Amino acid sequence: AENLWVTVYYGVPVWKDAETTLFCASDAKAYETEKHNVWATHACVPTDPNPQEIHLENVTEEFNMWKNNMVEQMHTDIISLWDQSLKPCVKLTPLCVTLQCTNVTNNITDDMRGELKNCSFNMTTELRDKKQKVYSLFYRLDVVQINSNKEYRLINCNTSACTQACPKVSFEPIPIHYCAPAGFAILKCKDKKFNGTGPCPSVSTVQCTHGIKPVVSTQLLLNGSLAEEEVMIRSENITNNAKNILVQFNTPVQINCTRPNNNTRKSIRIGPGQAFYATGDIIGDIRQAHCNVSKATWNETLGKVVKQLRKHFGNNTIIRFANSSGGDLEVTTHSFNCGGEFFYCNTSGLFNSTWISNNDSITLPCRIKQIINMWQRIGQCMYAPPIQGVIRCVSNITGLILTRDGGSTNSTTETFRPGGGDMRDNWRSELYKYKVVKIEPLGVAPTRCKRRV
Amino acid sequence: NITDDMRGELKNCSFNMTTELRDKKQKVYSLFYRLDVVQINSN
Amino acid sequence: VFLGFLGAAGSTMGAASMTLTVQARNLLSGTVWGIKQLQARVLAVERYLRDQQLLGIWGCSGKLICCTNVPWNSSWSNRNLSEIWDNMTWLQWDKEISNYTQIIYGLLEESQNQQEKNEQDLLALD
Amino acid sequence: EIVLTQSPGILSLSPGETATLFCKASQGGNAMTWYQKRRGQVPRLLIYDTSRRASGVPDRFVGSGSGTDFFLTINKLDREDFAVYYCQQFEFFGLGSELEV
Amino acid sequence: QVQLVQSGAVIKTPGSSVKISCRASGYNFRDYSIHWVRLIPDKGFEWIGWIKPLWGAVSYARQLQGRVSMTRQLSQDPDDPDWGVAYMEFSGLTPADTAEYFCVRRGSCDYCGDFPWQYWCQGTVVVV
Ligand SMILES: CC(=O)N[C@@H]1[C@@H](O)[C@H](O[C@@H]2O[C@H](CO)[C@@H](O[C@@H]3O[C@H](CO[C@H]4O[C@H](CO[C@H]5O[C@H](CO)[C@@H](O)[C@H](O)[C@@H]5O[C@H]5O[C@H](CO)[C@@H](O)[C@H](O)[C@@H]5O)[C@@H](O)[C@H](O)[C@@H]4O)[C@@H](O)[C@H](O[C@H]4O[C@H](CO)[C@@H](O)[C@H](O)[C@@H]4O)[C@@H]3O)[C@H](O)[C@H]2NC(C)=O)[C@@H](CO)O[C@H]1O
Ligand SMILES: CC(=O)N[C@@H]1[C@@H](O)[C@H](O[C@@H]2O[C@H](CO)[C@@H](O[C@@H]3O[C@H](CO[C@H]4O[C@H](CO[C@H]5O[C@H](CO)[C@@H](O)[C@H](O)[C@@H]5O[C@H]5O[C@H](CO)[C@@H](O)[C@H](O)[C@@H]5O)[C@@H](O)[C@H](O)[C@@H]4O)[C@@H](O)[C@H](O[C@H]4O[C@H](CO)[C@@H](O)[C@H](O)[C@@H]4O)[C@@H]3O)[C@H](O)[C@H]2NC(C)=O)[C@@H](CO)O[C@H]1O
Repeated sequence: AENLWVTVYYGVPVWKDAETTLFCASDAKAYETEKHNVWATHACVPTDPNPQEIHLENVTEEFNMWKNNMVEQMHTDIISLWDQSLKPCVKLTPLCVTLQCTNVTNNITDDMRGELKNCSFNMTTELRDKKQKVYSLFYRLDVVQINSNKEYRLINCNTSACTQACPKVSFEPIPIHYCAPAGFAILKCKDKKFNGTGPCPSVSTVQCTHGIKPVVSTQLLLNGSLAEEEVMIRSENITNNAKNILVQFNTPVQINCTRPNNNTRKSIRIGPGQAFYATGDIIGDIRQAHCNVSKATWNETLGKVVKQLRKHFGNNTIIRFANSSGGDLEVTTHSFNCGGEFFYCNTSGLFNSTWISNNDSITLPCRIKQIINMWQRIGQCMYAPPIQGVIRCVSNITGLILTRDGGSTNSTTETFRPGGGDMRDNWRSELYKYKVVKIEPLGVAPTRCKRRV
Repeated sequence: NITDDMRGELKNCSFNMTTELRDKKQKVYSLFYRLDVVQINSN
Repeated sequence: VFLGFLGAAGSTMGAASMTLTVQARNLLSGTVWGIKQLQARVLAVERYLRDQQLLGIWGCSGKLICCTNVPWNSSWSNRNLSEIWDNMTWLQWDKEISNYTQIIYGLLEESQNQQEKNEQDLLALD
Repeated sequence: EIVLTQSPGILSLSPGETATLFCKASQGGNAMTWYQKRRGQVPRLLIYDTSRRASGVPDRFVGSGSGTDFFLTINKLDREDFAVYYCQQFEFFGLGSELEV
Repeated sequence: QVQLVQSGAVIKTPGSSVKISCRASGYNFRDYSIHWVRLIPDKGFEWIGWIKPLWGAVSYARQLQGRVSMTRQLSQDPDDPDWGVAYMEFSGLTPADTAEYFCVRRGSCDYCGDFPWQYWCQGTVVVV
């Protein structure tokens, strides 16, 4: 009996940390969306009607969301997926032309600059033989003064080429699930006070993640899943100012946004098959794009982050909020899509506070672009067609990407500013619950047993 | 300044090239090897 | 009782050696996205077959629990029976024996073919 | 803020010997970085994450430490090792220790 | 091989601003922050700030805020599109700003943080 023998085990519950290609899952209503619009919903496998996540009792697991792959994988999947969509969509090669632009029909005070330039230009025809002078409307940001005529050009003309998104497509973020292969598990930190790094007591295996819709947005991140108890403020290295802070809200703060102008679209035959969607007459008043949030709730929720922040910087500390320091329009402003057009909302009004140790709304203005250069584009750009009519969207704010000032001097007055830049932060914000592991079922161990002769 | 026997293998070529804008053009020059060009046909 | 796939993670190696057919079960069945699906579909059978490969080059195609003829080198663990089967978990246990698992496998490989080369001689004489 | 205090100010040793340099941080728990600056030359990263050697740094440089106490050890001193050495954590720096012959 | 090349030494009068350039090449310029740091005689190193080239987001040392501005320009050469230049402008100079200014970049290994600077420009001496 004293002599022990190894006996092999198949089906042993043990895993090694891994990386692997996952795959997407979506629901039937995403295909019911039809209209040939949603990206990759079609090639994407379906979800489960009765999903199950088995809780694993008595086990702890060392998570780290700042050294994860499935957010790098996702970030990549999103960039690829998007870029494959633009291949069929028409090229605006000849739209790069010397425009002759003026201001839009308006009677505004001199201080208020003109942001809608009415531009006429020699465009191409269905026939190589001919040409056509035709006019369109452009935002001031989509053009640059070229040089007593007032002539302009599309801003991309010196940086990159341009390709018009098919209107028969949609930008709506629909929920994606990242399902593992066989013999691969995803482990889910069910602890409701986890900062994203270290041992998690409450853990569960699961095939696919939750419905993670790809909202690509700077400053405040929207429509995301929110915390269960406290407003959790997560970072890789909090002490170091170079690293950003991911704030995850507890309560949703609803923010309504809109383009008040009843814009119109005309279609211009580049020919043949090619067809540019110009911006036609503005029906009605010429107003300003903007977003509203409750000053009451913003007060309330900015009070929550401060209560949490003092747990890291001292009880007797001043924590005020300031606007962006300076940089690209991509990062100096709350960027998002709304109805199919891209927004650039001044966040100075939100981040303008001060906090001591112890009924209207916030109108915040916006800009709008059509030729966009997202994901740090370099050789290619994309013209987002005019969306006919009036546009308005309603969304919750789920989080923030804040940034602290490194001047320091041990001052109890370290202030914060909204940030963005790298878009992995957004998927980092939703994927903090998850980790991918490689299943290894072949156990070997001694029990008093010999195999027969 | 080479001897007549030695043929010129570096041709300085000027040409109307295209611009970033469809509207315009640009005469610009480049250098080409004799093998990368052919006489087309007192220019 | 039925816990679920991996449910006996933090269970003792004795209790976890009950639910083996559950981890063994959910292990096979369950154009951008299209390629992801394909190199995940092969990865799962490659990874699966590599285990059946081992069980087969040993005698343990049964399988689950399979005894053998290579005796336990105390150097590998040296712990007593109770304190691994009624105490430790496989997550834990794996990291101890991890240093020699491939050396242990080699002992198994020779031992099986040795069995076959022998058993032919038995059926040969009888 | 973090205050890094290096010692000694000057260390006098011979080629072939081992130098030990110290850096005490006012706050514990962070990893340490070290740089070498030879007279009149661009600073050179030696150690990061407390003990990892940077690109092209020979193994006679050895970083270690824990809590608030950190060390740079230079084994079998070479003529080129005589220089000023600085420690860093995030944006904060020690004032340097000079290794002299 | 990563290379950071700065503009030359300059003499500045008090009240002046100095603009220092740092041409970065041998890697994808958008993928890494550039920091600026100054080595001051008898006072040691002082971190000035960082810039992230994608959006040009910046962070300035609290004690220098109001006196420093960092910007960048990305290559416009179609067959050599991945290098760029980082600029730092430092204003309201006094003799106390007499220092050697460096642009620096982190290492690109897995355990390399943001502040261990593996790559250094040759430095720019500014005498006020
Ligand atoms: C502001 C912002 O930024 N947030 C937006 C947000 O606006 C929006 O979500 C909305 O928010 C608003 C405000 O928070 C909501 O408005 C409030 O809604 C309720 C409306 O009450 C509801 O039901 C009422 C009927 O009352 C009774 O009757 C039922 C049917 O007969 C019956 O089942 C019930 O028992 C019930 O109780 C009794 O009453 C009946 C008679 O009605 C009686 O016979 C029974 O026996 C019972 O005694 C009805 O009144 C109402 O239409 C609604 O269905 C209101 O109480 C609030 O009104 C008060 O405040 C108004 C301004 O705030 C003020 O004008 C009024 O005078 C009132 O004092 C208020 O409207 C809203 O529902 C919700 N809107 C939407 C679209 O869902 C979302 C949307 O995008 O985004 C946020 O970001
Ligand atoms: C500034 C900023 O960035 N912060 C915003 C923030 O503004 C905002 O939250 C708001 O903050 C402001 C300022 O901090 C709040 O304003 C203050 O509110 C109180 C208002 O007092 C309240 O009740 C008053 C009535 O007084 C009495 O009467 C009751 C009813 O009759 C009774 O129950 C009570 O007993 C009470 O006591 C006695 O008085 C009555 C008569 O009123 C008497 O008969 C009784 O017997 C008692 O003796 C009423 O006055 C008032 O409307 C309110 O309901 C005020 O005192 C403050 O006013 C003073 O300061 C003003 C400027 O600061 C100055 O103009 C005045 O002259 C006063 O000196 C002040 O307004 C505010 O309530 C709150 N606002 C909101 C919307 O909630 C939030 C919102 O987003 O965000 C922050 O970021």
